[PDB]
Amino acid sequence: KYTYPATLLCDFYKVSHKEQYPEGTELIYSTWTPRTSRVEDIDRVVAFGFQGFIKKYLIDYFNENFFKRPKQDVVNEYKRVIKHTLQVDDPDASHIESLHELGYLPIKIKAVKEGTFIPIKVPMLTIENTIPEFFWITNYLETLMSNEIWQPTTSATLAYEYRKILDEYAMETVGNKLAVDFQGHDFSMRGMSSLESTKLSGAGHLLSFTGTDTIPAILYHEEFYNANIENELVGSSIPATEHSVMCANGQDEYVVFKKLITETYPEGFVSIVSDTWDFWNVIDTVVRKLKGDILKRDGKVVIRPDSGDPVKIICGDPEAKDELVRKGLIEVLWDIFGGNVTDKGYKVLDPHIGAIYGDAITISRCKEICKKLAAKGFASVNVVFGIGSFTYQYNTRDTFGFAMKATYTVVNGEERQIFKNPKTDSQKGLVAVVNNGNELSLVDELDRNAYKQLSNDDILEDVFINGQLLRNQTLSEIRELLLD
Amino acid sequence: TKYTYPATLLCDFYKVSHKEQYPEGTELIYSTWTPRTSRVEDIDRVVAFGFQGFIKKYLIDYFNENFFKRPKQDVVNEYKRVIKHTLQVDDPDASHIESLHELGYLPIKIKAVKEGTFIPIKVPMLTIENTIPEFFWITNYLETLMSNEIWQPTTSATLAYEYRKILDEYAMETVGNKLAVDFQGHDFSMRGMSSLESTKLSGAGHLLSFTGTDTIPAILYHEEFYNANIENELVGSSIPATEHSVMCANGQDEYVVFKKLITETYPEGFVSIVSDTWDFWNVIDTVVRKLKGDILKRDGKVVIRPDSGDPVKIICGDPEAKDELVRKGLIEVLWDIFGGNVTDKGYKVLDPHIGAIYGDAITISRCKEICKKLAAKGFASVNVVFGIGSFTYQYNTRDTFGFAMKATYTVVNGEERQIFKNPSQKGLVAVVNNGNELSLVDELDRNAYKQLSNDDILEDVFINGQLLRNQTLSEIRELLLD
Ligand SMILES: NC(=O)c1cccnc1
Ligand SMILES: NC(=O)c1cccnc1
Repeated sequence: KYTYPATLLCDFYKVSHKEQYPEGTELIYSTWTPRTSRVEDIDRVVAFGFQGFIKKYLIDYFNENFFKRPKQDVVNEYKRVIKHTLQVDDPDASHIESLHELGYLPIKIKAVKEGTFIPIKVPMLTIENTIPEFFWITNYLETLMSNEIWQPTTSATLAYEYRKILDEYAMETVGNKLAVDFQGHDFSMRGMSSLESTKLSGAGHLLSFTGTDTIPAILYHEEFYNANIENELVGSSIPATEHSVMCANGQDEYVVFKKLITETYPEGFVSIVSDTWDFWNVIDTVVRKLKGDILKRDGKVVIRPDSGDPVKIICGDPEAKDELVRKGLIEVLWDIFGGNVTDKGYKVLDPHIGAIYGDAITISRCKEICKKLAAKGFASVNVVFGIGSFTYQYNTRDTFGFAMKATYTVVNGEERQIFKNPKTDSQKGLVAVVNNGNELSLVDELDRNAYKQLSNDDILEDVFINGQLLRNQTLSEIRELLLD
Repeated sequence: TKYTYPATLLCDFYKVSHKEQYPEGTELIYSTWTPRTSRVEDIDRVVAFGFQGFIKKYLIDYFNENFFKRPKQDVVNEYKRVIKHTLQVDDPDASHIESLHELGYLPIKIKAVKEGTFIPIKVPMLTIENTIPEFFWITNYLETLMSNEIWQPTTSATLAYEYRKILDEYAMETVGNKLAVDFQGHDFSMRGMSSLESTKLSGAGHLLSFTGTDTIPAILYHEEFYNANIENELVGSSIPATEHSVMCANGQDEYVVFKKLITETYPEGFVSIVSDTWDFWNVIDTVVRKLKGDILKRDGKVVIRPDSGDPVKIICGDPEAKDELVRKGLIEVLWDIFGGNVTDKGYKVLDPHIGAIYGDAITISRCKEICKKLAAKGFASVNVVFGIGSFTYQYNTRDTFGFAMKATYTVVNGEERQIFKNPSQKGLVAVVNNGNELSLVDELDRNAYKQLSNDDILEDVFINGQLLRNQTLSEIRELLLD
């Protein structure tokens, strides 16, 4: 098998930095901070992902690929890469040798509880070396950790933006939040940039919702967050057709739909994409004609449109003159099947029929759909939203301004602050995050004495020290912390 | 733990339900991978890259190690557990998983253009189908993961090439050769990639066009899947470089810090020093200027790395500034101190003992603008190395080049049929050399397709567990640039 050395998962210049530090550098202490927000109406992030990164890479990857292997092997892989990529005849690997001899990562990582709302410009995590000789290790890990933990948090925040909307309109139209868990459904896996990013993003999505088509995300929560699908609802989905299946089955859409709902899935949920040729014809002449069969099933038939303006398809096009197009999918389905009326006067479809829209959904479009459904007396729970790769893939580390910055060093016993301040266009010292009334706040410019003085109010907790994981959060606990 | 993600569950959930929804007697499903549109200006072709890595890693390595070599009962149970407790089925059917395991290999056929080829928008570049009728369902099942894994390596490879394109033309125009270009596009993006795997795929795409990179895992990726060997070829290269935290740790007497770095820590070779920790222009005026003799005595090159301000103005100058150094820009000021040479085209190139690199807020547009404005001042484009970061490589979707996996062809009870929605590609597809361009041919039945096979530039890459094409990084670089 091909091994990527655990000592070279970084930018190239991280390798060179060790010899550049001042003589007698004994400690380097770095923080992980979302420094700004580039999503409207989002001023906090949902901290998530540190545990998965620590378990997969700092514990498992370093043990299996570095510490349990012979010293000569890891030394040689490192030296080979350095020699042939940095043009060094005899690279120094004595620090690698010494780390391997130590047998564990002399590292202290602290972090806020995953599931916590962290304000912009407030640090969520810190890392430091626990043995002076390995000061260089802190800087070394900055790249990989950044590379790994901005995506799960980012997705976690974006998903929550949906949940917050879906909760509120639910409370506004129904009076309870029972349907919201399934109202946000992850459709994004094919549009994520890699399977690993698929796992991290979908795992973020699953903090707020249980509906997903991203199987590896459910299994990710099993792998790193102590979930078990046999004992708790981690994630769930329903049988659903796709355009190629509908096309293969042919244009006698009544026969195809009837076979799908009475023979292939006579009970339970089933989602049928209905726009392969003529969506409104399927609604008018197929779904209507199958009304008795749909009502006779012990389950739900979910109608899935996949083209047009999602807002206008779901809520209606006011300027369209065909009655079905002007009414919209939800109103036409109510006209066919009816349903129930909430205590606040909003219509909920008969539970034998339902709708889902999983193309071109955005946070703004989700809010608009809920608002326009309420404007005509339909409850928000009548639509399931399919959230795609536009939400979960199309971000950067800068979408929430994440950066890992060294804020504190100890050099020959002297405590020192680190910060840049370019004239061509910040955190200092040890940091702490304290609960001040309603919100969390950053305290910086702290020496070791002042940092210890504040230890009882700091909400960052010991997560990983010298190879030992000290905090092991479950998915249920994180969901509890997020949604109370 | 040794947690195993089942090889049969790397997909969208509804892929699992599609098998029973196909018509009776479905014997073949055939799908294509096409970039349908371009959302990047001046780009109407993509660099085909990624298929070999996905095929080796997942279709060969992953499936053999985690599915075919394991006990049949174990894979069956791992499938049933997930389906039962996530699709709320009491007794899931796994007889097809059992049949696949008994078969012992993936009964699929994948064709793809050679990696490194330029594929125009709306031209397919990969197809997949099943080779045994019973396993018609395999094609559809594999669509998610394949799409998950191959849009990013191509996108990066395409975006990287755009930089190369600009850097090539300007080199040809201001130097007369492209020798310096390989190191002019330098990948800085790893910390901003969404995952280590995405880091690897994107950096490999970048390394198709450039040799300069700070993303070590990308170099090693080309070793793992594209037969590269850093002992015998230059896959990726980088140089010693400082960062802001180290500059702060060394203190504000930047004369002594720089002197130590360039005469003691790295007395020879390349060394990149980021110089804007407190005052970039002061560093240029009083540190680099005072160190000119020391810099010129080195058998090597000191590279100056600014990291803040308008990149175009820092590198090429700010015409409206009153300070002479700010007005001139870094390249001209360095020229004033160190001098240099004139190329065959009449453009100035810095003395090889000094250099410049800029790796913050670089875009394709800014790289072109920097080259253009440097040329307008008489300075060759090779005076600047461009650090390309995550804004280029990460801030994309599969929709940036409109990638889609579309079933286009099926065989049901021996009847050939075309698959397409009209709420497009129909039938079997081929890509042929049509004068000077590549053209899509579709609406082909099997007979016409076989007739055209010798002209199709799509080639057999994977069949029934057999790797049929094994391209090297050097071959792909040769196809792309030559
Ligand atoms: N289940 C679905 O309808 C689905 C899933 C993923 C992507 N698109 C649609
Ligand atoms: N070598 C560098 O200066 C560098 C690399 C990656 C990211 N940022 C800076």
